[PDB]
Formats: sequence, C-alpha cells, structure tokens
Amino acid sequence: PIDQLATDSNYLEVCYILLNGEKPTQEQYDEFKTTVTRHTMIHEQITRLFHAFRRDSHPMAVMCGITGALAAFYHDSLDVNNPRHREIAAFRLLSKMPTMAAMCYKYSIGQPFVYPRNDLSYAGNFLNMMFSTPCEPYEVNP
Amino acid sequence: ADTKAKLTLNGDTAVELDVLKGTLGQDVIDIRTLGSKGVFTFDPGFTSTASCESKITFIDGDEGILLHRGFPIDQLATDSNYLEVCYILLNGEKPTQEQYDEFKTTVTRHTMIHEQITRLFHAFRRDSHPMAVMCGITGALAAFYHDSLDVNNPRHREIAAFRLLSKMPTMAAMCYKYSIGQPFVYPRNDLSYAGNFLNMMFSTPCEPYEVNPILERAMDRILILHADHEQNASTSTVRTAGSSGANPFACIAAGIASLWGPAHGGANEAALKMLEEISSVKHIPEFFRRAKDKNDSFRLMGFGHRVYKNYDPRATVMRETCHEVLKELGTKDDLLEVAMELENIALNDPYFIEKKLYPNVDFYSGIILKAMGIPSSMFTVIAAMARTVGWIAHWSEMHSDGMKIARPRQLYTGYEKRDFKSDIKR
Amino acid sequence: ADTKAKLTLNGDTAVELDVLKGTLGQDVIDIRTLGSKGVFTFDPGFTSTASCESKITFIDGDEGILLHRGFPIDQLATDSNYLEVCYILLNGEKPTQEQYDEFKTTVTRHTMIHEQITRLFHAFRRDSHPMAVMCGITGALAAFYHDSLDVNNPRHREIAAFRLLSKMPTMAAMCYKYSIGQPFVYPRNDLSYAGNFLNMMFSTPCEPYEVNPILERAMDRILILHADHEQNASTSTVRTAGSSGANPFACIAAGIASLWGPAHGGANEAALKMLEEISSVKHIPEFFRRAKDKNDSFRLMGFGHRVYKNYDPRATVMRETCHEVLKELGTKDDLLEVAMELENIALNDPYFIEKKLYPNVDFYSGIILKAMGIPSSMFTVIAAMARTVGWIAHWSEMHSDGMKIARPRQLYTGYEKRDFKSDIKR
Ligand SMILES: NC(=O)C1=CN([C@@H]2O[C@H](COP(=O)(O)OP(=O)(O)OC[C@H]3O[C@@H](n4cnc5c(N)ncnc54)[C@H](O)[C@@H]3O)[C@@H](O)[C@H]2O)C=CC1
Ligand SMILES: NC(=O)C1=CN([C@@H]2O[C@H](COP(=O)(O)OP(=O)(O)OC[C@H]3O[C@@H](n4cnc5c(N)ncnc54)[C@H](O)[C@@H]3O)[C@@H](O)[C@H]2O)C=CC1
Ligand SMILES: NC(=O)C1=CN([C@@H]2O[C@H](COP(=O)(O)OP(=O)(O)OC[C@H]3O[C@@H](n4cnc5c(N)ncnc54)[C@H](O)[C@@H]3O)[C@@H](O)[C@H]2O)C=CC1
Repeated sequence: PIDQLATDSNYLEVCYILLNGEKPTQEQYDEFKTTVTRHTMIHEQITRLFHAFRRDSHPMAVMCGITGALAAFYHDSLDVNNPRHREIAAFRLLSKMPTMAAMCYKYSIGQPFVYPRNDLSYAGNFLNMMFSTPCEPYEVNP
Repeated sequence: ADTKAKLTLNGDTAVELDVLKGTLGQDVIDIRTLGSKGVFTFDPGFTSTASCESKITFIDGDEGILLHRGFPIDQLATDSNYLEVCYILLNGEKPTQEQYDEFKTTVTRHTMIHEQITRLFHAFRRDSHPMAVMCGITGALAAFYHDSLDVNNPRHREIAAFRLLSKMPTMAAMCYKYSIGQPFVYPRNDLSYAGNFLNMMFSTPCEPYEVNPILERAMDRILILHADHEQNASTSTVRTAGSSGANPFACIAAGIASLWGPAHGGANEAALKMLEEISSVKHIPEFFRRAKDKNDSFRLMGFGHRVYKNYDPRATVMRETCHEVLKELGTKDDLLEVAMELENIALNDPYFIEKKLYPNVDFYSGIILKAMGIPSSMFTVIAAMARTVGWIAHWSEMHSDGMKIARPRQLYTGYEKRDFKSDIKR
Repeated sequence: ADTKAKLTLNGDTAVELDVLKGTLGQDVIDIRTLGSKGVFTFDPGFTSTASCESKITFIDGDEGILLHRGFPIDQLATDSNYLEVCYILLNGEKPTQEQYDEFKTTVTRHTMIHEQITRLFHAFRRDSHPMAVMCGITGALAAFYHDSLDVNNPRHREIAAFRLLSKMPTMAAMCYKYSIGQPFVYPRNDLSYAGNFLNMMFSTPCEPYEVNPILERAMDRILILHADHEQNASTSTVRTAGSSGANPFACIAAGIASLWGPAHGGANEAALKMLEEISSVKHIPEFFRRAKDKNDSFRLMGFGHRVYKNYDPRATVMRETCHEVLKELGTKDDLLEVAMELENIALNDPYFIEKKLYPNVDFYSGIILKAMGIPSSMFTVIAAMARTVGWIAHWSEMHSDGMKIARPRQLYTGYEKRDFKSDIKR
C-alpha cells in the first residue's frame, strides 16, 4: 500500500522495489544506493546544453530539452535489447534526473549550478542542489 | 545673518530676490523666477550657482571641514565603518544595533550577481583596462535588473540602492581577477564588507586566504573616506542625468566615467610621458621620472586639491592607516621608501609649498593599495566602488526633493535664420 | 537695445554685472565671478541659468522656431540628408561637394564594429530591451577604443566622433536583430546611411533585401528631425559628463540612458497599466486603452512638448512624410487608421486642447516607424542614434570653450557639526 511505503519506506527503497519486485536486503540496499550515488554528476558537455537555452525559458521545456539530448552523449546504452544496456540506462536517469532538475532551476534564476554531494541523501542532496550557493553553508532541514 | 531675508536685482525693473540661508556655509539668492521674468544668468561651470538643496555633505574648503550628516569625516573613519556610514548617508541618522543588523543583512544577502552578468566579463578582452570593464559592466546592469528601473517607485529605489551597494565591490574584484587571468571569487556571507572584498580580490582555489585584520580595517577606512564628497563633477553628472529619468544603474555608470575622466583624458602620456624617461635619465634616483615628471602637475598623483586650501581632511586618518599597513607588510615595503621622499618634496619644495601641492587622501590611499598589491589600474575602480553610496544618496535625495529636470539656458551666438540651398549634389 | 548696457545686484550695497548678448534670443547677466565674493544664486533645474554659450541650435518655443546653424529645420528636413545635416552640426557650414564626399566616405568606411564587440551582444539576454542593451554596448565601447579617450586631443576627439556616427546604426540594428533572433547583418558600403540601416534592420540571408526609395528617404528624415534639439536634459547630461574629461563613448552612453529615462522611469505600468485594460473594456474601439489611458498624460506618446508653445516645427515634414509612407505600404497599414483618429482627438478633444496635447515629431515619426514594421522598443534607440550627432557637436563645442568642469554649489540645510558616537557592535 502506498501509505506504508510513504510512511515506512524512502524513495530509493521504493525505487529498488518497483524495479526489482521485492524489497531490498540491507546489503542489496547498500549496493543499489551506492550505484545511484556513484553516477549523479552528469557529463560536463551536457552541462553546456543548459547554457544554450534562454535564461527566460520555462524550466520544464529546458528539462525535456536536456533529457531529449542525453542519447547523443550516452550512445553506449541505447541498445534497448542488451540487458546490461538497460541497467545503465536505468541508473543514469535515476541518478542524473534530480541533478538536471535542480540545474533547470538554478539556470532560470541566474544562480550557479551545484554539483552532487555523495555525503548527502537523495532528497537532501536535491534540496542542496536546488537552493545552496557558493556564498554560504546550506542547512538541510530534516 | 545680515540679509537672510531679501535683496534686489536691477535689470530694468527692480526685481525682489529672496535670500535663502542654510545651517552651514553661505547664503543663496533664489532666482528661480528670473527666467520667467525673462531674466537669465550666465554661469558656465555653475561656479556661482547652487544646483539644489542638500542635507548630506558639507564642505568648508578654507577651514578643511567635511561632514556626513553633521558628523566629521575623522570620527566616522576612526569610530565608524563603511556600512554604518552607508546607513547614515542614505538614512540621515545613525543606525540602532537592530537597524544595523537589518541593513548589513540586506547588503550581504545580495552580493552574488546574476550569472548571466558574470558572462559579460568574458566578452571583454583580457587586455582591457579594469575601469573600462567596470563602466561596461555597470552600464549593462539595466538589461538584467529591468524590475527596478522606475526611478519613481519608492520600492524600486530601495532595490536599486541595495543592489549597487552590494554588487559593486563584487564587480570590482571581478574586473581585477579578469585582467590577470585568475578565477573569480564568489561572495562569502561569513566575511565582512572589506574583508570579503579583500578575499574576492586576492584569493584563489589553490590555497586558503588569510584576511589580515590590519588590511581589513585599512581597506574599510579607504571606503569610508571615499564615500561622498558633496556636489563634485561625478556627483553632478549623476544628478543631472538622474533628473532626466535615467535609471539608477545608468546614473552610477556616468558617475563612474565622470570620476575617472581626468585619468585617460590627460594624454596617452600626460602623466605617463616621463614614466618612460626613467630609462635614459635614471642616473638620479628620484628627479628622473615622477620628481621631474609634473610639467603639467596633477592631483591624480595625490597632490593638492581644489576643494581644500591648506590640507585634505580625509588624508589625516588615511596617513595614520598607511603607517600600520607598511609596518605590517614589512620586508616587501622597504623599497617603497619613495612615499617619504615624495611627501618630503611636497612639504618643502618651494614649488610645492608655493602652489600648495600637499598630499591628499589619495596619496596615502595609493601607498596603502600599492603596499597591498592592488595595481594602479584598480585604484579608481575602488574609488568609485566606495563612492557608489555617495552617488545613491545624492540620487535618492534628488528624487525626494522634486526631481527638477535639468533644463539650463544658453547664450546663442551662431548664425541667424539663413536659407539652405543644396551646395552639394550627392 | 534696452538693458544691453549693465545691471546691479544689491544685498546691502551695489554689485554691477555685465549683460552679454546673443545674436538670437535672450541676452544674459554675467555672474561668473560672483562666486569670487561668496554670493551665489539658487536655481534647481537651471531653467533660469544659462549653462553655456552655444552656436549649434537656436530655438524659440512660442514661435515654434527650430534652427541648426541658422538653417531652419524645415529646410534641412527636406532638401538635405542626415550626413549633410551632420556635417553642418559638426562643422557649422553646409559642406562643399569635395568636403561632403570626403566626410561621407570616412563615415561609410568605418561602419563595422570589431568582432570582439559583437561578442558582447551574445552575453546579454534575448528578452532584454533593445534600448537597455543599446546602453550596454555604448558605455562598453571605451574598453576597446582606448586609442581615442584623451578628450584634450583634437585628433582623438574627431576619431571618436567618427567612430560614433559610423557605428551607431550598426550597433542599433544589431540590438534589434538580437532581440528578435535573426542573424546580425554587416554594413554595405554601397548603400546610403539610411538605406544601409534599413538593410541591417530588415535583411536576412534567405533573399536579397530591396530598399524602397520612399522608405529610405523617410528614415533619413526621421534621423534629420532628431539630429539635435539644443540644451535639453539628455544633451546637458553629455555636457556635464564631458566637463570632467570623461571619454566620448561613456558620454554618448549617458545621453541614451537619459533619453529613455521617461520611458522606463514611468513604471512597469505607467503608460502600460491601461494597455492591459484593452481586454475587459474593449466594447469601445478607441476610448478603451490609449484614448482613456493617459491619466498622467505623456509627451512620449506624441502629444505635447515643453519646448514649443503651440506646435512642433519638426512635426511639419514628419507628417507629410508620414502620409507618403502610409501611401506606399497600402494594404497593411489601413488598420493603423487609429493614427488619424488619435490625431483627430488630439485636435478636437477638450482634454487635449486643454493641456495643449498637440502631435509632435515623435507622433508622426512613430506612425512611420510602425508603418515600416519596426517594434516600439526600437524607437528611442533610433532617436538616440540620430541625436548622437547632436551630442557629438555639443560635447565638441564644450571642448573648445574651456572645458569648464561642472562644480556647482548647494544650499546646505542639513545638520551643523555634531559629534559621532556609534552604539553598535557588528
Ligand atoms: N550499475 C553499474 O555498474 C553502472 C555502471 N555505470 C557505468 O558507469 C559509467 C558512469 O557513466 P556516467 O555516470 O553516466 O558518466 P558521464 O561522463 O556521462 O557523467 C559523469 C562522469 O562523472 C563521474 N561521476 C558521476 N557522478 C559522480 C559522483 N557522484 N562522484 C564521482 N564521480 C561521478 C562518472 O564516473 C562519469 O565519468 C558508465 O559509462 C557505465 O559504464 C552506469 C550506471 C550503472
Ligand atoms: N531590501 C530588500 O528587500 C531587497 C530585496 N531585493 C530583492 O531581492 C532580489 C535579489 O536580486 P539580486 O540579488 O539582484 O538577484 P540576481 O539574480 O540578479 O543576482 C543574484 C542572485 O543570487 C542570489 N544571491 C545574491 N547574493 C547572494 C548571497 N550573498 N547569498 C545567497 N544568494 C545570493 C540572489 O537572491 C539572486 O537570485 C531582488 O529581485 C529583489 O526582489 C533586492 C534588494 C533589496
Ligand atoms: N579619418 C580617419 O582616418 C579615421 C580613422 N579612424 C581610425 O580607424 C581605426 C579603427 O577604427 P574602427 O573602425 O573604429 O576600428 P575597430 O577597433 O572598431 O575595428 C573595426 C575594424 O573594421 C574595419 N572596418 C570598419 N568599417 C569598415 C568598412 N566599411 N570597410 C572596411 N573595414 C572596415 C576597421 O578599419 C577596423 O580594422 C583607428 O586606428 C582610427 O584611427 C577612425 C575614424 C576616422
């Protein structure tokens, strides 16, 4: 039930459950969480795509733009039939999406982009990438 | 207090002119009606004309007085700090701790500029003089800050004030990092206004930067001492341009340009000619170059000033400050032993004694900055950078009074109505 | 020949003053040395203070008289071109065939802007205002043209003056192209000043652009009618700025910012508020919007002007030229028939006759610019572009007079000296 999940679980475990069909063991959770974390920073060339959009472009439009541009850069995980390719294509999107979302925001307001931080959680990190600046230490309210 | 009531002008009909008085300084003959009566004065330079009513700065050139809201520049530079002076100039009264907290937090909260504006620096040549880049940047702000251009909306003025006040030192330290191929530094909320400017000016991503408290206060002092200076040329340009609806970002840009006009406007080698003759006549370690240089003397070199007669009041606390800076940096300033020689020259050379080329606040500021490492190209960027609040206050006051549009008269002396007949045919 | 002799100011004794005479208009009272006695005059706005002696443009508001070097505006606006009028404003006399051709040539051969300047446009926002960006590039030019800043050098001043008469259209057109998103177009030395402009504004690689002779002529006259307009605020901003010794470019950038001061200085909804009320009360095809809009009437919409009493002497030709244009664009301008109703209202509606809201040059210049497919935003830009030759002449005439640094006085009514005691700790 969606209730229990939202109250007892956390996005990444649900991410694990949806994709795998079963709940994760601590060891499998560690493994899965470490894979999403390990690939949050996107290619710097892709980062150069944001800078080709107008500062006045609606964030969603920029998002569809960015996401529709990934295939050019991730040309080695396009074989929808290679099982290994699907695993990569899953993890990438799962890891880089909040990263591209917080960049669509920083862009539309003239604030510098924030790199992912491995020490931060999936949500706390998205919060950090969304709001923090190079000017002051950002406090992630629990 | 003899005739602080009335007087008379005699053109053809005895026109009654009311004499107006201040709380300090001289009296003024209200002639704002003469024009209508078909009577115009002729004062190119407004040397005998009072452009407005002001309550910000008061200067007594003969007696060496400089007051900001009634407070002597000395006390402010010794007791206060730039931001409090910023508060006082703009508000007219000193800040309560709570109001200070409030004001300081607002300047701090808006130091980082738009990243798109940051992309303007990258369109300038790496070889562009910093000041030129500054006027360029500041003249480009209106495009980005299009929501604070209504010079008539009170809320717009508050934003336009705070922005400039917060982002100026940020754009100044970027004009420096740029001209030397070093990465820009983001503002840091934990740092002070001066210490932060020092950090943005010098630090790199390679090592932790140490903000010397002595330099921190010194820099701060340079700022308080360059805040405002009554109705000078730049402050006049700002007001004139401003009385014509010009947005705050444009007024400050002309104020900046108006400020370094005497610099480039001298000659590619005016105060630079002899700076080239230091390789042929270097036989004498002083009278070569800038001891023999001034054939056409300059106060830009830090000597003399048209406003004060015997001395410059701002130079008093600047000289003292300059003493610690040199005594702090030690074995990197022993070569900069010419400041003394130069000071001695100004104090004793009959020509200098004669024409009163005394050292001014800039002489002592130049040394401080020179000892600090900041190049001469940056001196003026830092003068204007500090001077911004003085321009804003004067700009603000002008808009509260009545923003009387600049519409002076002229004495026409060209041809009379003549007919035009196409002399050419092309 | 009345008071052409002298006058005397009396405070408590007699002070005799001269009374210089101009070849046209009102004479003035020489008060230059008044300050060398402490006696000052009060006059915010200088509307009763002749700021300088000029010979470029003569005006008589009530008579509706406009003159440029004596030649009536209506004579130039018809039997000359922008460059020939520029030559006159800049040189005092109508050019000779050999003079005009050489002046013309140098203007066309310097129409391109350095590739690095072009790059700066790219860091501005697309949504920015062509005028806000126009200011940005203008005050940014000094960062490149460091070879012509020294204002006391006649060589520099001329080069700089030519760099601006050549580069303004190029610059302006690019503001437009970048705002809409079409590629920048290089100047064609085979086309006239105006044609070359309409090409840079409307040309696209997809096909060759062909300038309509009537439209080309129409733009040249818009330029002619905006060439100069005496001592106004935006020209007096150039003069004030230039007195300090500020470079030409930054001075020309000040005027642009001061020329559209009333446009943005209005408010996000000054003459734009009711423009939003054209969707709810559109039941009436005119009195909705800009027939009801002006609560705070605007001369920026083409109705009224402080200079003239009953009409604009520049609006004469502009109106005739307006018809020819509309009488050429036919089936695309029939909908812009509000131009005649608005004009009809301006001539008969009480509200207008009361405040003397007559259609000025900008009224008709706008109908033509709109008729030609030009966006509103690019109207003061074009006006600032045309007015630059004037600002060039004024700035130049001020650089011969004696370059008198604007150093006005002030009636100081602030606080008398008071000790400073800060009660803060931050
Ligand atoms: N489950 C798995 O084994 C997976 C393996 N991969 C592999 O890992 C590689 C990663 O590719 P992308 O991340 O898309 O590369 P990318 O070049 O497109 O984007 C980011 C680059 O930064 C590095 N990076 C990303 N986030 C980082 C972080 N948080 N800390 C440190 N470095 C970080 C990446 O290793 C990569 O070189 C793929 O080429 C694929 O071979 C990708 C997904 C899952
Ligand atoms: N007294 C007040 O309430 C003021 C309010 N403002 C408001 O604040 C907004 C700020 O605009 P700008 O700073 O000019 O925006 P901007 O986009 O032009 O430039 C900097 C951006 O970075 C952020 N920023 C700047 N310095 C920062 C710092 N030290 N720490 C964290 N973030 C920082 C700003 O919030 C802003 O979004 C304005 O749009 C205005 O509504 C501006 C001035 C005074
Ligand atoms: N009467 C004269 O001799 C004048 C000479 N100049 C000189 O122009 C030189 C650079 O002038 P700017 O155009 O402002 O240089 P710039 O630094 O702005 O560069 C523009 C470049 O494009 C060239 N250019 C511009 N329009 C051109 C055209 N229509 N055909 C061919 N080349 C064209 C220029 O010669 C120059 O190399 C300076 O050294 C200055 O002395 C400027 C005005 C008058």
